[PDB]
Amino acid sequence: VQPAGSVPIPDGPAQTWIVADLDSGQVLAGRDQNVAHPPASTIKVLLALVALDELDLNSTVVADVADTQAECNCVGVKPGRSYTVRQLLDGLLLVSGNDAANTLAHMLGGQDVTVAKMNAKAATLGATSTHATTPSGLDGPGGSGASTAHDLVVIFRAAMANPVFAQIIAEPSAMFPSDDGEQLIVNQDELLQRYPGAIGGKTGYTNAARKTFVGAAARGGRRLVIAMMYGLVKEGGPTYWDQAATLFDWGFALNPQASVDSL
Repeated sequence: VQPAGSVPIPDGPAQTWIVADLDSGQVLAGRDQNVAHPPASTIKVLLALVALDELDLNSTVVADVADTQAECNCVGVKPGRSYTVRQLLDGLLLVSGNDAANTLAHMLGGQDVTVAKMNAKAATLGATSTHATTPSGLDGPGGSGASTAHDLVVIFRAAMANPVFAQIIAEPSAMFPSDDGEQLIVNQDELLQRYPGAIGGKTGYTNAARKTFVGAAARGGRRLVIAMMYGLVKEGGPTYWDQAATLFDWGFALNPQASVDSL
């Protein structure tokens, strides 16, 4: 659970969580880090990994009508318009665009083959408790899907190893093509502004998943990665931003030579 002799970790709304070293892969602490829950939009990180593995950032696609129809939220993809893989990754990661997700899946061969590719990729990473049902993290034909706090940081750790991902996820904003003729899209990960040394994160929410989060931070040459699942913020209670900051602060204060397990 945590190293013998370390100080208490303050509780927060997230029901499962884990704190790991992003570079060493060592686990510092966890609560039910292997219990499965729906991932919501944290799974968009797994989608981004498949896109980065298979698609050139300069490659383009002309969106279909089906690409542009999706449940909240959307970046604003429009039918008949052209988009680069980089632009779709911006929409996917900065504002959690489900149309961007749809459109990337189009490029990877459709919804079904994209989900299959995502599940194959998770297996190769050792994320063996993860089952995506949609590219977006929305509910789909197979239901809400599944992952675990452990599997989420494994997936995020692999994404952070790609410097393209590390850059996009930490981007404050980007310019996205619109029908007049560019719109500023702003990174929704508030940890970037709330917690110094934060280097990126992905939030998620559905009714089935409740709130989810996976992200990383750096302090003095040390880098940590955390994931948090299945939480609801109560009025006057700690937020996901509070708990993320507390987990990072606990982890950086921990003896740098201490760990409880390996990813």
